[PDB]
Amino acid sequence: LECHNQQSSQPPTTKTCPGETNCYKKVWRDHRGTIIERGCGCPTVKPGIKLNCCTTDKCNN
Repeated sequence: LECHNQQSSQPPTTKTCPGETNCYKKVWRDHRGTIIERGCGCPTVKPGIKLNCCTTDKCNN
C-alpha cells in the first residue's frame, strides 16, 4: 500500500510497503507537552499511549 510519513510540521514525503495492507497513527502525552507521528502497518498498544489504524488510502492525510 502507499502511505504518507510526515511528522508534525515537516513538508510532505511518502513511502511504499507492498506486503502490508494497512497504515497507522500514534499519539502520546507527557508533562512537558504532547506529540503525534504517522507510519505503515498496525502494531500493539500499551496503557498511556493511544493508537488508531485505517485500510483505505490517503486516510492519514
